[PDB]
Amino acid sequence: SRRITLNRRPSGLGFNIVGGDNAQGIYVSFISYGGPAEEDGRLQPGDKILQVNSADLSEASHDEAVEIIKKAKSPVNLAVVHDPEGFGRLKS
Amino acid sequence: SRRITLNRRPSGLGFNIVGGDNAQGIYVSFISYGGPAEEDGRLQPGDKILQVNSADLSEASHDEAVEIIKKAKSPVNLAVVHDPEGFGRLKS
Amino acid sequence: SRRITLNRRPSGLGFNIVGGDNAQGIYVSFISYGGPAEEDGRLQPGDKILQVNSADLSEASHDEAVEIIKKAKSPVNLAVVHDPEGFGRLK
Amino acid sequence: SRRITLNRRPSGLGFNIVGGDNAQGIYVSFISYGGPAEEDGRLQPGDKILQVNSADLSEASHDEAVEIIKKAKSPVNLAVVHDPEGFGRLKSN
Repeated sequence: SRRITLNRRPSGLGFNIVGGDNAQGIYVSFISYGGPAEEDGRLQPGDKILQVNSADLSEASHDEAVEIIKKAKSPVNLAVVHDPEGFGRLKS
Repeated sequence: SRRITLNRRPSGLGFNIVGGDNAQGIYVSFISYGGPAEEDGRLQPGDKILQVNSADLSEASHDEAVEIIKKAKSPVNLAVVHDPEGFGRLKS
Repeated sequence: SRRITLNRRPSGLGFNIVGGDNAQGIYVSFISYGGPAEEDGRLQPGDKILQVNSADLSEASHDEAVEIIKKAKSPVNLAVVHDPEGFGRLK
Repeated sequence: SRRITLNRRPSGLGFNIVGGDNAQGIYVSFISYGGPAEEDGRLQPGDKILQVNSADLSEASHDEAVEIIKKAKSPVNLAVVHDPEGFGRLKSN
């Protein structure tokens, strides 16, 4: 498990996520070049997001997590854990 | 509204975009000399991208649109509309 | 060598430095709790600052580096390298 | 200008500060109940700290002042002056 603190810009946090139904996991799907996630250097596409400002995303659906991440507060604290197999299974 | 068809080259499509949060608009921010967008002659930096191969970018965030545009296939068809205002607003 | 990106807040970057004469090295001397450096988690008090937004601090005096870091631009990119022995010799 | 002497306890001096860039001012932002600052009764949240054991904080940045106050010596002498307007501006930024 890793802690990554990103500050939101008007262009967002600099990454897209993908998830499934509840408890399937929320994964970073894409990292925009030049965004906060990329300029920070730590977030990766295999990373499963466990928490967003303490808000637990373990049991979360994709749309729930999207809304949470979008509404998160300026200094967004992410607890993530790299899970490539889970990311690759959630694909299709 | 205008239709512009560009073919991706290994160096990309020849333009960079900027956007905000969802529904703020996706704008062409820069047109590389010698790229497909510049050699095509139609795309301009004030242009708001409405669609990318039918994929609607109205409600899209910056990072979402970047991933969409980056993944578009073959003859990428852009529906754009010149919006110098709002482009100047997004710069704040 | 490690890369650390911090965004300036009205309270600064969240750390103080100490240096010597030119070429003695610029070291992070203190990390304010709750600031960008602490909330980022990477910067440490032994870290020798090699670059600030590409600006080389190798040959810099203390006061020069203070002005540079203070004037650095919003997304401040730091190239640092942990040097405890050099930090401890600078006293 | 007012003088306030606080003795450090293991739990600190009993207050948190906030400041800005250099010369923006150092303000007491919070006073823990049951701490030295509260039990002393004089420190207030609008108070701009002018000196900490003579060390001048006028030209100090937030992080500089935090480090100074944290290392100050057991019988910490504070020269403060209540400045609510300046405190209220430093919040608005």
